[PDB]
This record gives sequence, C-alpha cells and structure tokens, in this order.
Amino acid sequence: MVSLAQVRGALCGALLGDCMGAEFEGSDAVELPDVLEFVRLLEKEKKAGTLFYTDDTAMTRAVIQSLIAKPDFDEVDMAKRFAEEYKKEPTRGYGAGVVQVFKKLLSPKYSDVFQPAREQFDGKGSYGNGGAMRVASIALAYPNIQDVIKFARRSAQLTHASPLGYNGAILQALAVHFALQGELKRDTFLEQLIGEMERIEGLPFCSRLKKIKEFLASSNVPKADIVDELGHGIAALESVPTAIYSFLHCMESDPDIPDLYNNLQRTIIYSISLGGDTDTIATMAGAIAGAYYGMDQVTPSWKRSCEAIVETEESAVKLYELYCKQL
Ligand SMILES: O=c1[nH]cnc2c1ncn2[C@@H]1O[C@H](COP(=O)(O)OP(=O)(O)OC[C@H]2O[C@H](O)[C@H](O)[C@@H]2O)[C@@H](O)[C@H]1O
Ligand SMILES: [Mg+2]
Ligand SMILES: [Mg+2]
Repeated sequence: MVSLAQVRGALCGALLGDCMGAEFEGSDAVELPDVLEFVRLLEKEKKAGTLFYTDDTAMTRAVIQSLIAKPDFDEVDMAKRFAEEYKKEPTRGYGAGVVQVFKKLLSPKYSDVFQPAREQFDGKGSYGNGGAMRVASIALAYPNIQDVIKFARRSAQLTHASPLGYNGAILQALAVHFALQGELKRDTFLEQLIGEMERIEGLPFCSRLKKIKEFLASSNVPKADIVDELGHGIAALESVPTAIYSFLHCMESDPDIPDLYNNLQRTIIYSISLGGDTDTIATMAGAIAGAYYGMDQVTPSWKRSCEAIVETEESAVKLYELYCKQL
C-alpha cells in the first residue's frame, strides 16, 4: 500500500524539479558547478517562495483538480481546465505548438476535445514532452496499472496525438507507478518498464530503456554520452528516458555530487546538470524519486523555496485519499 509520504514526495519532487530546473531551461551552457552553486544560494535564501513554477506545474495542478473533481476520469473536464489555466496564466512557458490546442479548445468550434491535438503539425500530432511533464498524478490516483496506462494515454492525447508524445506520457506514468511499489531494485524496475513498453509499442522507447540498462552496467558514464544517446530535448523520446536514467543513476553516489545531498536532491541536481529541457527532465525525475523515496527526502530548506508548496502539499493529501478510495 502506497503511503501519504510517497504521494507527497512525488508531487513535491515534481514541484522542486520544475522550480529549480526553470532557471536553466534551454541552456547548452549549464554545468554541474552552476547547479551546485544555485543550490547553496537557495538554501541560504531568507525569503520563502522565491522560485516560481512553469507550465509543467501549471498543467500538473489542472490534472489534479480534474482528478479530484471527477475521480472516474473526465477528459472533457480536464481539457477545459487545461484551456482555462492557459487563458488565465499564458506566460508560464508553454511550447509554441500546444498554445494552438488551447486556443481551439477555448473557441466554440470543436466538440471533440481530442481533435485540436490531432490537427497539430500537419495532422501528425506533437511528439513533445508536455503530456509526460504533467502525468505523474495519474499514477498517484489510480492503483490499477491498466487504469494508469489508459488514463495516462488519454490525458496526454488532449495535447499530444503523436504516439511518441502519448507513449512518452505512458512511460513516465509507469515509472511513477513502479516507483510507488516499494524497495524496488534497479534491475526489477527496468524489467517492469521494458515489459510494459514492449507490449504497448510492439520500438523507440524500449530501445532507449535498453540503452539505460547498458549505461547503468557501466561506470563513470560522461554527461556527453547520456546527452548524445538518450537526449535532453523537448521531444518526449529525448527526455522521458533521460529522467528515468537520472532517477536510476542517483540511487547510488555520484562522484561529482557531494554525499551530503540525499538521493532525491542528487536526482534533481543531476537532472538539471544534463542541460537542455531542465525544468521538464527534473520535474519528471523528481516525481519518480519523490514517489520512491517519499517526503522524508524533501527537505524544509528546499521545499520552502517553491511557489505553491502549501497548495501542493494539500493537493497530495487529496490525491492520497482518492488512491485509498480506489482500493
Ligand atoms: O510533430 C512535430 N513536428 C515538429 N516539431 C514538433 C513536433 N512535435 C513537437 N515538436 C516540437 O516540440 C515543441 C514542443 O511541443 P508542443 O508545442 O506540443 O508543446 P509541449 O507542451 O510538448 O512542450 C513542452 C515543453 O514546453 C516547455 O519548454 C516545457 O517546460 C516543456 O519543455 C514544438 O513547439 C516543436 O518545436
Ligand atoms: Mg516549463
Ligand atoms: Mg521544459
């Protein structure tokens, strides 16, 4: 049985990764030293709430409010909350494409809430990581893996109609789902994910999960190799496996990151140090780590720095009660 500490951990880990990663997003200059300096400064900051969240968290909050309002899952309700959140705070950092989905949903013209997403990119759909950046809460609300898969897919398909986009969301939901199942050994965790994605894809995501297995079996893998083989990009394929790798890697000491940081801290630091799409890779890695290690590794000095931490903690309690009702 999942603990309150795990649901809280996942949501706070997602918030921290977004808030902390946001400062570096789209840098091909961010290096580990920058991130370590940022963290030391952040811990000494006298004012609370100095880091604002981005679209990653804005959409997360909308997903959560939809699940609480309509716990059997209502994609029409969720689409409306996404569109209305966009309209209310359009500057949070959304992808250039997905804005058009929100505009179409806000218009009177579409009865099918999935149709705007299908029309994206000449009808091929978005392959971006926006479906995955917000999907953790599906795994926190629905214990049954079949529900996690079908609702991750549908939640993603409101904006991301490409199989790369919505399979990336499924993968991220499954990573959170398997992280909730306890002391899970690295090898078991990957076997669980590969098992599910082979069925779902069959294989681009499986191929990357296989590379992850190879990397974890090596030592001192340079950042360059991770970036080159897994990616650090806005495409789901180039970010969701990378977030999973970050989590798995950070289950053990990293030679470049001081051991005074706990595993969840290490995970967020490491994620951000890979550069590229840093808010999204760290929000995804942070969700997984939070689910795994729980709220005991979300420290007071870190969490107080984030916009909407109190609202986030309150929403975790509500999600936990939905999870418990689903049992
Ligand atoms: O099919 C495609 N063809 C061509 N380009 C594609 C395609 N799918 C995604 N993209 C690219 O991926 C981008 C993002 O996808 P989309 O517009 O659907 O938004 P999405 O929400 O996927 O972007 C999420 C990212 O946005 C913020 O950075 C946020 O923090 C996160 O990193 C698009 O603007 C395109 O550059
Ligand atoms: Mg963002
Ligand atoms: Mg991002």
